[PDB]
Parts: sequence; structure tokens; C-alpha cells
Amino acid sequence: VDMYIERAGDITWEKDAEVTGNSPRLDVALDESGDFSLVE
Amino acid sequence: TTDGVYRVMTRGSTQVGVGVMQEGVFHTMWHVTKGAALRSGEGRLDPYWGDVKQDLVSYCGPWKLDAAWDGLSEVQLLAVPPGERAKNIQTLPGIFKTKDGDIGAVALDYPAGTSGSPILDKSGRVIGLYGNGVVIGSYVSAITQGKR
Repeated sequence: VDMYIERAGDITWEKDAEVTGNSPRLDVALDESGDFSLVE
Repeated sequence: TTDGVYRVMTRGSTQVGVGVMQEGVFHTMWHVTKGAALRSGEGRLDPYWGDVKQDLVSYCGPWKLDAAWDGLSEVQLLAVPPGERAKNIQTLPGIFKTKDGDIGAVALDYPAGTSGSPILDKSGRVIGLYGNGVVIGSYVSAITQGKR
């Protein structure tokens, strides 16, 4: 399997970026396999 | 080798993820490459460090990204979705509350091939990578950062 990379741009803060999304606060746990899961 | 954000492709071709080239090291998420060698031009990038629990891997050298979310400011996801030009999505992160401390998290849902896209602070520094998270049906990705 041929896995390769292509440059897509600079790492830069853009002033005219689309703004969206909320900011939920969540209790989670991280297990040994790197999976987060919700916690009550 | 050049600094920038890169697509991670496989062979038609499919974009499986995204990564960050900085200080001669390529950073991406473990679940994107599983540590497999990468091709860039006529050259080959060999894995150097990887960790399944952090879901991170670095190539050619040790993890170089160390900026962190300040806990108060808006950040920007530099998303590179398959078949689309790199774009910045500004947002205010939420918080993953864990027993080992809090982690910033962004409630943004982009196609799977966007995993590994960098999250930036106002100064343009990479504070983590996008693509490991939870579902609350809405997906929320931790801001995943390594240790330099």
C-alpha cells in the first residue's frame, strides 16, 4: 500500500475564517487504547 | 521536508488523514498511518516515535509541537478535508474533563480524512491535532497535543 504526502498549505492564522461550533463541557475517560468515552 | 500542513494519501487514491511538518519532523495521528512509512517525493519518512494511547506518531525525529490552549481564547482548526482547499474554522473550544486534568475540545465535525489537521492559537502555533474524540450524535474532538 503506497502511503504518501502532498503539501496543502502554510500553517497560518486567517482573519476571515468561518466561525462556528459550540463549547460543551464533558466528563470523559481515556482508556489504554486511546479511546475516549463519556463518564457519568 | 518543507514546513506546512500535508495530506496523507493512499493507493485510485484516497485521503486518509492530515499531518504537520515542522522543524523537519512530520506529526500526525496514530490511527491515520499506524506508524507505516511515508513517501514524499523520491524520499521516505521513517517513524521515530509513536503512542497508541495519545493517538500520535512522529516521523524523522521526536515530537516538536508544544503549544497549548490558553483555556480562554478562540482557536482555529486548519482543516484539510479530502478534495478541498485548506481552510481555517475559528471556534471557542469546550473542555474534556478527565481525572488527569482538563483537555480542550472542539465541537466540529469534518470528514474522516481530515484527521491530523492542526488546531492553531492566535499566534499561529499548533496547539494540537484534530480527530480523536467522542460522540455526545454530534462529534467532539479532543485537542490532542504531544510532549516535546
